[PDB]
Amino acid sequence: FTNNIPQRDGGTHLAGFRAAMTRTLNAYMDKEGYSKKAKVSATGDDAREGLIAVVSVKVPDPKFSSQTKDKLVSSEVKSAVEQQMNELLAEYLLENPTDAKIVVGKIIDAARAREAARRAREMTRRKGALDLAGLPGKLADCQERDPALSELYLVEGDSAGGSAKQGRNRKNQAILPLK
Amino acid sequence: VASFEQALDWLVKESRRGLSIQRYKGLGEMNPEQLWETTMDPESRRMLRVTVKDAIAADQLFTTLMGDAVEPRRAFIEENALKAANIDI
Amino acid sequence: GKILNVEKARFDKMLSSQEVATLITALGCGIGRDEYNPDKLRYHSIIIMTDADVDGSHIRTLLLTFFYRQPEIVERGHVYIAQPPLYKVKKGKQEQYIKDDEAMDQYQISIALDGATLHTNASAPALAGEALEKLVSEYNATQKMINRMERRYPKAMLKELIYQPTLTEADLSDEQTVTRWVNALVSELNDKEQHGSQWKFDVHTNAEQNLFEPIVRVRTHGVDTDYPLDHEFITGGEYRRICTLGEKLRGLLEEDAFIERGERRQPVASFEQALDWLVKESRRGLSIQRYKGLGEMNPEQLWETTMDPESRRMLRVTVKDAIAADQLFTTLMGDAVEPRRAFIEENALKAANIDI
Amino acid sequence: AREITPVNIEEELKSSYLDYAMSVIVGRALPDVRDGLKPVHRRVLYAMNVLGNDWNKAYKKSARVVGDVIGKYHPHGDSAVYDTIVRMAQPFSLRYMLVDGQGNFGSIDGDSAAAMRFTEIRLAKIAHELMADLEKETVDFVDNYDGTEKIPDVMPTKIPNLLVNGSSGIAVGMATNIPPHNLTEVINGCLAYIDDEDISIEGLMEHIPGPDFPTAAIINGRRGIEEAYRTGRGKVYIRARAEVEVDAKTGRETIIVHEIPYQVNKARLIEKIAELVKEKRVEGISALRDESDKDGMRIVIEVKRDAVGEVVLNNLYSQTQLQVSFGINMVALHHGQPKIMNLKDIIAAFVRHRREVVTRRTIFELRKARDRAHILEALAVALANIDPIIELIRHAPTPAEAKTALVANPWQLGNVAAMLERAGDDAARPEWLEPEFGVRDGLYYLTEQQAQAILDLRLQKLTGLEHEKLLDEYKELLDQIAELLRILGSADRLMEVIREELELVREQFGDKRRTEITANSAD
Amino acid sequence: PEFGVRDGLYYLTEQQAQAILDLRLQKLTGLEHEKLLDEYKELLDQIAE
Amino acid sequence: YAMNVLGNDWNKAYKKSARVVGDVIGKYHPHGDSAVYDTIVRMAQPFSL
Repeated sequence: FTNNIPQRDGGTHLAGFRAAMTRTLNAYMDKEGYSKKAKVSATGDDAREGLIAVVSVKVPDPKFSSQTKDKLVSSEVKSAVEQQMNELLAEYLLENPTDAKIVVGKIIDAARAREAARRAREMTRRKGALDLAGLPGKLADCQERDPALSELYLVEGDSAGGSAKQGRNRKNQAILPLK
Repeated sequence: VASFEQALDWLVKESRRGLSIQRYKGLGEMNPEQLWETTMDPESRRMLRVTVKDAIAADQLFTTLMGDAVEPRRAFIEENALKAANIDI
Repeated sequence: GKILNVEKARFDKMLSSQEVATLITALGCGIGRDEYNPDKLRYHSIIIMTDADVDGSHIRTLLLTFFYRQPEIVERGHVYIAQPPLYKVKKGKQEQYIKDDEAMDQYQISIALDGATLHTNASAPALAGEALEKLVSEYNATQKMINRMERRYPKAMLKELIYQPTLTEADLSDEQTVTRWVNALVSELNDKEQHGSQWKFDVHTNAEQNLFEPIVRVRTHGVDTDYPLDHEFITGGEYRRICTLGEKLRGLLEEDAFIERGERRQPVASFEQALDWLVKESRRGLSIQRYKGLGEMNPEQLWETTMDPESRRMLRVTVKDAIAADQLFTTLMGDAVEPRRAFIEENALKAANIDI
Repeated sequence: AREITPVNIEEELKSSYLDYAMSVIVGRALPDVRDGLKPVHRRVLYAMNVLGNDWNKAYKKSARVVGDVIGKYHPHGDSAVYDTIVRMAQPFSLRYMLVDGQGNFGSIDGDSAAAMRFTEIRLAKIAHELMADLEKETVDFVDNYDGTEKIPDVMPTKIPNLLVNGSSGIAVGMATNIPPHNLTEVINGCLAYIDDEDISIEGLMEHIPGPDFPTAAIINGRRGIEEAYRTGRGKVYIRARAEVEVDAKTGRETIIVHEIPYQVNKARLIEKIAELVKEKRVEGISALRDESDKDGMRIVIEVKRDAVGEVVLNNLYSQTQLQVSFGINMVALHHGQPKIMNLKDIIAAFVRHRREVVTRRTIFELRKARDRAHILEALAVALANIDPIIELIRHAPTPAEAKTALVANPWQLGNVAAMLERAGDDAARPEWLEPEFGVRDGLYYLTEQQAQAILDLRLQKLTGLEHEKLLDEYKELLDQIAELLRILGSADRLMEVIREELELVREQFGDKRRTEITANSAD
Repeated sequence: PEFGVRDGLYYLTEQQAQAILDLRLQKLTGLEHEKLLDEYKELLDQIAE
Repeated sequence: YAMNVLGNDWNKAYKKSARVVGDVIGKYHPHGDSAVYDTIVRMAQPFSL
């Protein structure tokens, strides 16, 4: 909602809410280490699965994508929503251990359900400082040794390669600039 | 305003006062933070899975568009241009 | 581009594409003494036609080092140096090629006096062209000297010293003449000052030799400094040039002086104003093209300048003294930097202090 | 006028090499002490300023700026100019960036910047203060290579760019290497010098403890800083932040490199560590990876169970590039000649440059104010006598005849001009004006410029409101002229203006220190 | 049609009034009236062409 | 169009090709240099046109 007007297609508040929830729950999992014991990494659509939430914002001068006001595209809302969620959801998780443990159990069960349906596979050597494994110099490989938890970005050149390599996630994402 | 054209043109002219567009001629012109916000971050990500609906139609399309012969390619391009010209009759 | 510095580079490093290509074209077998056969040289005229700019000069020095170190070719006189122009100038129909920057300065001086006449009085004949050219040349030389001396003294003082009366060593023994001279100099400096400076005088009662060395104070940008015109300056060889120029300009220009350049007329009151007006009027139709290497020149211009043997200008490299040449090559191109730095510093000081 | 002439090898070599050496030393290698910029940086910033790449305007492509620089000012190939622009735009090369980039400009990891056709550039806000009051003829201009355009000889900087951003260049004989510094500390040192010009180097070191690199790090010793700041040369060791983390459960330790020294490539560092591990030079390295995610810079070096961990870190400092010796060599062009100079010399040169800039700016503003006051006197006197002036212009056939009629006739001042030109009647006329003109005892004599301005007066300005506006403008210009003359009168007011400007710069662009400076047992 | 000559009376527009206020005292001389007359005749010929 | 806007008139002095290529790529042509210069070279040379 934005000034008591429902948004069908979400908006910037919805994106900030989702990002804050994912970051906070991943941080809690990493801090407590329950994901390590479960041997599965929670991602998006596991925290959000089986969730009910009601986001309401009061912008003075909102900017929508159309006169129907089905999507808020105000850039100021996302930072405020993300900051407030990142503080207060973490505070709530630290305050409520039992509810946090129950939600973490639900998220771990969802992650295990996701992991079960994946295709059978085997670990693969990845490019590293000590060992290259006979891979090209242009490749900027990732840390994750398991396929199905890694990505390869085929970009158009070396400049785009550097731009993508500077901003990425080293755990999962790898880049192979073509010519 | 005396006509709808005048009103629409005035609104468009008033819209483009503070506007400033930045065309990206490839990912080199994008900052890494902008790339992360737009494409790389799985939360704000929008991909498309490449899937094959019909194998025969896909093979025919690949041969026509990307094969050696130009006559099927030129005919396909001309027919699609005319179709784009005659979207609504 | 640039080639290897063979003085610094090992003999094994000589196997590079540029040096290998040059050695194949010359056909000296590409070894120093194992099979070096200068009698089988494929060209008896080897011409180093590099660009007409600074990096061209550096590449020329590198090539000369290669030819001298890797020597009988240089001694027999087979090595030449081409001199392509750096600048082209144009005033409508007229065109000309200029090599150096000093040649460009001479060309500017030539245009400034082209069809220019200076009349001292309201109705007097024009000065002779040769005399005016000599005056402008001496004025430019003294301006360069004053630019060199700008570190020691202000430029305003040195420019004003041209027009004031001379001050011989006999005057230094006197006191009233020194006070009158320095007072007149400081008054003229204060009157003509278009900046914030404030000039004042002060006499030095040098009882060691019964002299009186005037001191001129100045407060420029809030900083107060003293510039004592010592006995050395009065006969230091630099004030003599200023006095000799000033003797030609004490009262040359009268009240009704003017300069004509054909259609245009301009009354003047100082030689500087007339020279500035001539230089400004010269550069109206002028257009200068600077060649950043021979790629920017047309082939016709290259043929006209420095390929046609009729209109060519060339230099033949010769070794006047083997020992001095070897020492110069080792100092300027050796691994050691201290002799190179000392040489550069000494030559810069000599260039800035050419015979006082 | 001969086809061939003899030339000695010695004379040709000496002339060519001395020309090249002097040209390099004066024109590409060393920076000027005053503005702290090489000629390439000066020409690039001048081109960007002339184009209109302001800090609050849309980016312009690097291709356009490079093409303009090469075409107009700097004829030395586009690749070098683009490399200089890239280095100026990077946040890890310069302490305070002079260009705001938009795209890929490389990284500490070692990626090369994007090509010229991709990136876009724009002046940083610091560059505008670096080029402040350029239009007010505060610095001498020099014609370019063609002679068709002018370039500044030196920028009228407000920031001490040499100490702040540092420099590094390799001349033929000389070679400069000056580290960066913090702007607040350097401005405090400049203010301390202004308060007492005969200040020892110890006081400046109290105000300027040491260099401050763009990449945060640790400076190990302090003898090198003192030697550099008193002599102009000295070696400084730059250490890397590196803790030794131990997990609560297991006893295995890890070494985490938070930061690295200045001008050290992270990828080459990791390759060197991997080579040392493969060659068995360094003992106890279990693993090696990076975990930087734009939230710092993390390099995890896992330690084996049978290893101390601290010994491994000491070996890495001793052998690897985690510790680097920065060789200070403070060479810069002073009065257009190379000179090895210390901290106090640089600060004094900057203060003298600010004195010159402020004095020339005040002189230019005073001349402009006096000329405008002259024109406003003409306009007020003409509006007082509007009817006979209209009659005389109407009767005249040509504007030239009108000019002659206006100049010939002296004019009564009128009540408004009499009241206006009573307070501060003197000490407001332009310098070149002869005493013939002006208010010659109750009768105003017009010049040719004043008459021409009167003929250009529009009918819109005959209203009384515009007349009162002219009177207010004249009074404001009289006040401005009085203030400028008061600034030029005394050196204390000049120092006050300079101190106010420096305090404003420190307030605007002040920043916190990044690199820690620690003691060392070798001192 | 409101503006222009009507019953021997010229009715100015706001743009014409602004142009008149931009008129300078230099152009009140006798030469500029002939200049305006000649320019108007030339523009009438050009408009006809 | 870029050469006309710059003022590269036939009777005026020459301008460097780098400035024209940079102006074209910056303002009008989004396809990067080294291909505009080839077109300029082809248009300049007398044996192609």
